[PDB]
Amino acid sequence: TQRIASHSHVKGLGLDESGLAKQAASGLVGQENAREACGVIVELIKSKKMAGRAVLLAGPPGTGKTALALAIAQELGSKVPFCPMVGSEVYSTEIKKTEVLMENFRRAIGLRIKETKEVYEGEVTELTPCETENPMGGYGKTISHVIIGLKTAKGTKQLKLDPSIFESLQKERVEAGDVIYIEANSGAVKRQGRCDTYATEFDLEAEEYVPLPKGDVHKKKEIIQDVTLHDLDVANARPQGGQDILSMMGQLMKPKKTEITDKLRGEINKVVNKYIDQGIAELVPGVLFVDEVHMLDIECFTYLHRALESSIAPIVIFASNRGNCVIRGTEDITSPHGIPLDLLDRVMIIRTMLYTPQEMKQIIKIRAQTEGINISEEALNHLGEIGTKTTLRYSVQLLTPANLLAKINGKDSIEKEHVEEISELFYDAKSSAKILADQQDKYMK
Amino acid sequence: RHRLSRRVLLEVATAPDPPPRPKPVKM
Amino acid sequence: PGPIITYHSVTVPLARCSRTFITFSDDATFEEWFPQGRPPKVPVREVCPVTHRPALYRDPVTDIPYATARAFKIIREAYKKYITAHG
Amino acid sequence: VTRIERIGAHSHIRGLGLDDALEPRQASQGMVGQLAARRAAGVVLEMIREGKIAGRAVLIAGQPGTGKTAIAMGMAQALGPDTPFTAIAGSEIFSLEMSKTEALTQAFRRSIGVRIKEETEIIEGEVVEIQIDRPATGTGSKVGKLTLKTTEMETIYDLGTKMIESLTKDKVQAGDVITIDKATGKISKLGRSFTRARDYDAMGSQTKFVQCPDGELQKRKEVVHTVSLHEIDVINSRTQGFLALFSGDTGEIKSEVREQINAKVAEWREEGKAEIIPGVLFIDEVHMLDIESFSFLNRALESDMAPVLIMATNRGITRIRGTSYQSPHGIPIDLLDRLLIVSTTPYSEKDTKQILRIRCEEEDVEMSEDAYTVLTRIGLETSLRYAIQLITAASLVCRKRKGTEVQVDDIKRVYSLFLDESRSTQYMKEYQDAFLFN
Amino acid sequence: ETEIIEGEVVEIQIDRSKVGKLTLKTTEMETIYDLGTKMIESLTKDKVQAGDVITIDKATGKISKLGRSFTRARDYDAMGSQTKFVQCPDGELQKRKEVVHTVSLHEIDVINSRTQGFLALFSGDT
Ligand SMILES: Nc1ncnc2c1ncn2[C@@H]1O[C@H](COP(=O)(O)OP(=O)(O)O)[C@@H](O)[C@H]1O
Ligand SMILES: Nc1ncnc2c1ncn2[C@@H]1O[C@H](COP(=O)(O)OP(=O)(O)O)[C@@H](O)[C@H]1O
Ligand SMILES: [Mg+2]
Repeated sequence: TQRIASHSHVKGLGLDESGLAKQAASGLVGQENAREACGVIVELIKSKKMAGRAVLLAGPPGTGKTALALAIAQELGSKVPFCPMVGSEVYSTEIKKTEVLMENFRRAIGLRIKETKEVYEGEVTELTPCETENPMGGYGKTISHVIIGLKTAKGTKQLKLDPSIFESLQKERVEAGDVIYIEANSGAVKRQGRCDTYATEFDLEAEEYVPLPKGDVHKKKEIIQDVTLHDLDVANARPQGGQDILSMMGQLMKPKKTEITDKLRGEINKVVNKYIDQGIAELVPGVLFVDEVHMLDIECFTYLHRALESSIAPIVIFASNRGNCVIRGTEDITSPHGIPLDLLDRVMIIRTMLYTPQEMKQIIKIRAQTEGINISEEALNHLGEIGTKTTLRYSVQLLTPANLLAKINGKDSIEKEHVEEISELFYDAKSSAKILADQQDKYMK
Repeated sequence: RHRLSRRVLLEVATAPDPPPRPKPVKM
Repeated sequence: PGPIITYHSVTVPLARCSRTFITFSDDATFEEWFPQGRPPKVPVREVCPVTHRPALYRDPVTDIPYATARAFKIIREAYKKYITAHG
Repeated sequence: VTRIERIGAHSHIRGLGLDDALEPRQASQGMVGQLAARRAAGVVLEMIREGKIAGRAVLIAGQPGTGKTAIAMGMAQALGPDTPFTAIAGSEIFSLEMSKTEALTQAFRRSIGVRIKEETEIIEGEVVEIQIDRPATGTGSKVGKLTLKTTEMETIYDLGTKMIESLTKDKVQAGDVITIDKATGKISKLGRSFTRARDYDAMGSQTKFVQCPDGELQKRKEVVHTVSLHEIDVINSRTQGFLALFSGDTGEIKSEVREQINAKVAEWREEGKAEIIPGVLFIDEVHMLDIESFSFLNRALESDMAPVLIMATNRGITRIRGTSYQSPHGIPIDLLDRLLIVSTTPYSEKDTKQILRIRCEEEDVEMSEDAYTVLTRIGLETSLRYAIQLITAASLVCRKRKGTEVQVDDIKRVYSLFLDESRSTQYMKEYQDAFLFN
Repeated sequence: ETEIIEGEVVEIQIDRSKVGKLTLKTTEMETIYDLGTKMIESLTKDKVQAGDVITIDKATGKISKLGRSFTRARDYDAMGSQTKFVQCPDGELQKRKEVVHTVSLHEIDVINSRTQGFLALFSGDT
């Protein structure tokens, strides 16, 4: 968080309340049409009524595609799931590519569970059965309640409980002076140790003595837990916590991703629907961002048709900087973005354009502000001129070396000389390619 | 800090048995 | 017959409510399951007689709590003097 | 609140929309047009419902966006949940855990259901009073008594030790409506007829009650157990197979196990114990199968346990995967001889407009007639899916400007914002050098 | 930073696995402790006896054996692979342990990947 990454300045899409894109806002400069389209996509995600919709961000490299996706993620917030992914990740040594894609799809669909946990805390002061003056059957003693006195920091309360709790109390070996908690939703007694006020400095027990509970005896709170469908799938496919031989084998054996079946996923879907109907949970459909989609092969592209045609799928955002490239897994088949036309027919294409020198200068200034770097006007103009040739990434990557060089020279700002020296020290792609071409005999291969 | 030395080992081996531990007294 | 614990759940008017009862055949079982133990007593925070700091240790030979190595040495010297005097 | 299932591509398709004579209506149950293909799908559906001919293969072939998957989903919705319907993509059979033939076999056997129907004695009533007497100390024989009540009956039951243990584990109290199966002794609580005593604490908020069951106490009810052939194979392959039913990780099941299961299921069918419910396997984009998978399909369709196989492909004369041979639909001619091909014709203007209207009705989007005309023109010029996406895009744009009906201006706005394949390719040609490769 | 008790075991008395007493000593100190059920079980599991130099973590109660003290009667002719003789600790019975180490994110991932994931930090079967 404290370290500054490549998209650390993107705080969202700089959109007016009417959806029109401001020239410079929220860390984004230019790309007004793409930003407006991404705002429409954000509204689509927030509507939560569409499944399987796909958006392809198409444009030359270094045009804000990843920045736009991260701005969308910022607009949605942390509540909405956002699963970034590169196309190379489908190639796994454990599971098939379609399984990786399906798992990321289920990772993008989140579920928020709200529950109220009501507990009774306290140190047991009293443990008294409530006998009945008329014993049932004539002989012996019959009890109708068990009075348990619970003491906390700021109160003391007595609880008339069901007689059946006497067995739980004996099983937990609960005596006076012990700290216990009873859960209303289950009616069970759990002994969380003995009070620390009865411990002496000469005792050696570690987990036996506990502090007297703070707050009120009756504690109730609303628990909000955010989970994804993939979390439930994984927890059910390779369960952890059993005491049978299969759980022991799972613990012993090396963990391995498996091809989760449609049966388990259908069961998870049924459970999620049941929770939603009960009011416990609320579905939070999020976004799956697949950067470098062109790295997917023909099998992944073919599977994506069925994946997007599903009624449970999230909204998928693709990104590709390729031109009329050859689809991977095929022999000499060319498609406009490296993506077969069948999948391009299922996506909405958002075009990102190149940046004018003024927009490049603005982006450089924003990056300098983010990195805590003071740059003079002449140095900024020179660096923007450097960015007119070479690329924008080279210019934004010369900021920190130049700042270090200035600090070594003893100056608190980057001057033009520092940028010139850094440009001399570090080469861009085009200059290096020129050097390689001029000396192709001396290099290898 | 608490590695044994040959000198300490020889001294302990050669020295007689330690006196018996006194019985606890409630004082 | 024999010593038994009878678990009873009834339907009684409040139009009906459920109540549970537990019946012990003999008073010995009732006392065993419900000893009615009195609340425990807070131990006395012992203090080192030498340095008056709160006690943290307990010399087994003298049963005198202490909180310092110097206090331990003084206590053991006093015990040696007591042995020499009384015999 | 939004359920796990939302508006998808084929959410408007509720069935094939045919009449008794399998004559397709122009617009019914979401389907518009494709009259011949829908009639063929209805004939295939009748063949599936009859369930007498094993290993029939149908290929739905046509241009992209002609309704092949729409027809498959309509068939699936018309079949109903009683008949198995396994829909997979061609890419899904390439697995690091099992062979391609094993994956295809598992897909086939997930599409056949085995149903076992048996009658059991069932006790359903309201618990009035339960008494359980147990020894105070040491191992002993628990003795108990249970009283059950219906609207017309009330019986007092003497309980055995194992039923006592079952009742203790289930924590059955008075007022709980419980179900007891006499054979297995399983007890299932299905509600409370009334509340517990109010004077008790730490009990929680009492839920709603359940009315007491009527009729006799000990009834006889029909219990139906339905599993697929794949589930039987998995649970019989190894001791840990039941977990493999959820984790996958089945490996390759021995052919001996499958032969034994086939023999046993045939014996059950002959003995009237079980009935076989053949279903459908739908392989979308079957052109991704290689030559070995097709060769396996050739002979795997010749079994009497094979289901109806439905394939969809949008390929012309194309190279078969794994070979250098050009074949129609990307499928070898030997497999093409074993299957009937259903062609889908392209949609007209009125069919496109009706499909757009159905989509708008599904998405709860109100659109003007001029907007419908413009959207239909765009769909004819670009594609049907682009217009379908622009439906929702224009709905959102209209809602942003505090409107109620999607106008031509909103459609133009989303047409400018979002590009089709043609305009994107044009703009990429305009800046070809800026893009990386070619 | 962790508080520990460090000393040589003098006597272990257990009454009957219910309650017992443990006597620990240094070169400058000696005290007796009252044991509970879990402490007694942990001491019996590790087979702690007289003459053993052990440390006990106050927070968690885990007992690790550093060595055993040397007496005239412990002149073994053959020794086990883990036994080693150490000097009785000096100073005070209660001590603070400060441990500073550098680990990588990958090491923490491998540690928390499975139940005994630290073994994969040696084998590489991550
Ligand atoms: N319009 C913009 N406004 C602000 N920063 C931008 C803009 N476009 C790109 N950037 C920044 O410049 C860098 C270029 O990367 P990016 O354009 O996201 O790569 P790609 O084009 O592959 O998505 C990123 O770190 C991004 O944060
Ligand atoms: N005849 C039709 N009736 C209703 N909807 C249709 C029809 N044909 C296509 N669609 C819809 O158009 C979209 C794309 O059609 P699809 O069936 O995916 O084309 P393909 O046959 O190439 O798979 C789907 O969402 C589908 O619901
Ligand atoms: Mg299709």
